[PDB]
Amino acid sequence: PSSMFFEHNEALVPPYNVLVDTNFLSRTVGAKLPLLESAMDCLYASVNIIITSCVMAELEKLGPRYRVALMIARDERWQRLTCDHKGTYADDCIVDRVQKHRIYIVATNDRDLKRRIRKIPGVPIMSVQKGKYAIERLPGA
Amino acid sequence: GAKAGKKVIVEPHRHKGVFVARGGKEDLLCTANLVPGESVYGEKRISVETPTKTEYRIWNPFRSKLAAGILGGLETIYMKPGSKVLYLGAASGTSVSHVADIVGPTGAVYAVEFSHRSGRDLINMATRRTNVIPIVEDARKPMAYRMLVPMVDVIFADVAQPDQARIVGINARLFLKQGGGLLISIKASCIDSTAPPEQVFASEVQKLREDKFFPKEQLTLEPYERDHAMVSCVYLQKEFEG
Amino acid sequence: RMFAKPFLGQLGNGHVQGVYSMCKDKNSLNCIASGSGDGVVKVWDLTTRD
Amino acid sequence: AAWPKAEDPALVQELLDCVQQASHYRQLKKGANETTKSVNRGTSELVILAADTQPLSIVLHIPLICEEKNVPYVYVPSKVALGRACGVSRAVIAVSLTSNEASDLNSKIRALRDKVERLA
Amino acid sequence: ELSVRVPQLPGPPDTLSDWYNIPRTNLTPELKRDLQLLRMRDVVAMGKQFFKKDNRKDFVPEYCQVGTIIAGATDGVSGRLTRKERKRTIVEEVLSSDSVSKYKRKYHEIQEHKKSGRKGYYKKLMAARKR
Amino acid sequence: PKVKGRISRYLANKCSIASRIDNFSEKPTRHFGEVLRQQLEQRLEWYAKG
Amino acid sequence: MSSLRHAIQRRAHKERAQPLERQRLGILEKKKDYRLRARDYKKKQAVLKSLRQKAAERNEDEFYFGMMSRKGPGSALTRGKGFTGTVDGDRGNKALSVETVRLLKTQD
Amino acid sequence: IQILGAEKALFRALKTKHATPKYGIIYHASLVGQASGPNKGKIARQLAAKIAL
Amino acid sequence: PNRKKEQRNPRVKKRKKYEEKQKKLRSVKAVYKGGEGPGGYQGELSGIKTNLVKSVKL
Amino acid sequence: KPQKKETYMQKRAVVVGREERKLRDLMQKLTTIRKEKIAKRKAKKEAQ
Ligand SMILES: [Zn+2]
Repeated sequence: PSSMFFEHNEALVPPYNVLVDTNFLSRTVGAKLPLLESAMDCLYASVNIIITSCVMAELEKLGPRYRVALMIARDERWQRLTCDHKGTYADDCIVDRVQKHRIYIVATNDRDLKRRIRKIPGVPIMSVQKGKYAIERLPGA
Repeated sequence: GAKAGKKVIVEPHRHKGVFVARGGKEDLLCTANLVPGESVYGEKRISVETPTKTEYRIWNPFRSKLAAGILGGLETIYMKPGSKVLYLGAASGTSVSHVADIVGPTGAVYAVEFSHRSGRDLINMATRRTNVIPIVEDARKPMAYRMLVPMVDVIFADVAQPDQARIVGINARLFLKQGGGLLISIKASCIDSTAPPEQVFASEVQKLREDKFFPKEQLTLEPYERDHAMVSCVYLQKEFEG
Repeated sequence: RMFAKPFLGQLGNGHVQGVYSMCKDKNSLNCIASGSGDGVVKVWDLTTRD
Repeated sequence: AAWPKAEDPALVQELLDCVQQASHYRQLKKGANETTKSVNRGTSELVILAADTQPLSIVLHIPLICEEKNVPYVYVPSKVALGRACGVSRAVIAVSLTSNEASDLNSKIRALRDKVERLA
Repeated sequence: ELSVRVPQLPGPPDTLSDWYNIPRTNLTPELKRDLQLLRMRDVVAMGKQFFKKDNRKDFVPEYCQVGTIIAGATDGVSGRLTRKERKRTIVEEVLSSDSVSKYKRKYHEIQEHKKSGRKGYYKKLMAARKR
Repeated sequence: PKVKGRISRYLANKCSIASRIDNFSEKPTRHFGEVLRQQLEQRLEWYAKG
Repeated sequence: MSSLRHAIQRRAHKERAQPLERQRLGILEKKKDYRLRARDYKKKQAVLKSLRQKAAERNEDEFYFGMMSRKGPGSALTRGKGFTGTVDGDRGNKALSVETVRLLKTQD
Repeated sequence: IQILGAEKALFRALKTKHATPKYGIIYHASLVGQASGPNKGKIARQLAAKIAL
Repeated sequence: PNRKKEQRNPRVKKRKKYEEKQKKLRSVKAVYKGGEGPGGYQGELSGIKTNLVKSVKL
Repeated sequence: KPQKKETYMQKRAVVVGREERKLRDLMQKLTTIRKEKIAKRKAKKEAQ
């Protein structure tokens, strides 16, 4: 892709587009951390934070015990990429979108998705670490 | 380089209607000329002595974004010979002459331009070629040429306006068949002069999916034009034709 | 019983909290409004549900 | 005939300051023929034409290739001020200031062409 | 107004209708040499310009037509071959070009390397043993 | 020599000027070409000064 | 390891040559040349052993149809002096009818 | 007189041992125009001989 | 053990390594490298392959 | 077996002129250099 110098993604500039995974969202509202504010404190930069219909569908498929996380997810000031695919499998949706464009920072916490996107080059991973967020492979932070 | 007088041979390219002319020390791209013997903008043309009236015109990729995309390796271009093509941003009709030659005598090419002097050049080109019809009107207001343009199968877009996605949105909402192919040429420096190019292309593709297409391909035609991208999508379907 | 597929769509991104009231325009055909629980009301047109 | 005429309030002066900056940075081309050749080669990032030239057909032919190749072109109404801004000690009527891969002049160009695309 | 008809009832297509009727290849041996040259043009420009390695099983296409560049109206003093260089075949142009001595030199180097020790060397050793 | 190349480049410049004037006028005039031909004759006298 | 030796440890050992009083007999065969010879001779012996197995396990009553459309190896007795065990292969030339020879001779 | 006009093809075919052309301008003569194929060739020979006479 | 002058001057090493890693970049993707030359269009100077698509499939 | 008597086709074969012998020699040289080049390229790629 354009703006890619040997697994250094020159395309990501503040404002950072950060994709959310269901696991990262549930665990951050559990660890009582403001999502945009803590992400901005972790990256020192302006972020727009996006959530897909697949992630929203998995939070809704989970029962009413996650009503608080569903409300925080549907906080209005965040963009929503609607998806054009069938299975509503959020891991494959995120990996397909990232392989297509490769600008976002994936924010996830489960080791399977973490390895699956460490395989592809040039995508930073944000993960919760019980005090704050921690960004993995971003060269500028 | 490809000096005038060198002998080349002409093979058909994978797309229906474009030929690749290979020979000697340079291989180039060409389309079948509709009116023989008369160049449009001073381009080199190839003559073939069939065992006269048949000649090809050399397509300058640095000057035409469509030729740049086809050398960049588009999967398809949707414009078979005989398929109506609405061309938005038909400034002076160079690439429009090439597209009219690709479409051929049985189809049509609807060249929509806006500037009047480029319009004069386009009028000359359309007097020469009988399958292109010219329309001098602002592409943002398709209610002007809704009386002229019928249901085309391909929409080319070569406008660099900040309202590019909305322009192609209304023009496709009014003049594009079910499952209608389109190509758009996106210039990052004009879409968002502050932003990086990959993010600009992602934003424009998302705006098109809001405007009801479905993107099937996107390439960065890098060795011919800096910070460009050609995005191929289909209108309101997943396959192209039906 | 094979072709019973009744679910069509979801009107945009929905609300933050729950949908507790809604009403249609008995004069029109594609005008609907829904008032949520946090105190936001939204007016949707049914032709474009984005 | 010069419908993208730049207005008085300080847009003309931002244009002239940017032209002088580009002349110092050597990222600038002066003269009608050199503007024509730079636009044909496609290096032109922006182009400014005088509006008070002896007959306007010259800086009328430049917008033809300018519109054919889609570059932002403006008219400034003072060729002597254009020459004094380019630093020529002679009157220019056509200036094409080009693009490099790295400067801050490129950022000034981006802001300026955003303004003139709003003008058009 | 209405005449008797004439009954004219007594594989691969001749003309590609979808590409404006390009004729089938009349495989003259000059055309075969030209197609060998076009598959071989990584060697013709010796080292100075490389090409994308397009190598199929058959190097003849199914549809071709030999042509000539006519003219560029913008370039006509150096972008135009003289009359004494307008050759009929591409391989005639290549032989009339330069570096044919370079081809011959490289060919002699490869010939020496391949006749390195094959049989003349062994005949030499056998004579030096028998003497 | 060099005078032929000099006057040829000069004549090409004046020719392009005449072309753009006579094309981009609506109904063109003659005195601009008369002034240009006068400049050509004065350059002819200038090269005669040699 | 590999960083636990000096460059003088890494220094290559030179290969001696044939003595000059014996250079006429050819090159001095060292280990690499010997391996070349062993591979070549073992390969040829392998193929010859497989052919011997085949000639031993030949059924004497086989019948293909190349036996109807070829000219078998025969024996030394039948083939005469020019007898190699191989079957003669078709050079492609053939017998030409009189009409075609008339046409070719008219052109000549 | 049969192969007047077809000299290029004639001499190329003779120097390459190809088959010589059958006729020349006698083709665009009228009387051979009624035939087709081999009868056209035979009329070409006979018309050449009678034209010489 | 013996080293190079490129290793003896730490700026030159990061000049020679960068220029070499810039050269590898042109061998995988493509760089713009100026538009059409001043001579005009002399054909797509290195080959045109028909059966190759290079678009990012969305 | 290599034939020894000259066939009638070999006798009636035409002699070939200077331009065609030049082109044949050129094709021989170009084909040989192509073969050695493609062999070296395949060997290096096998090593990688
Ligand atoms: Zn999805």
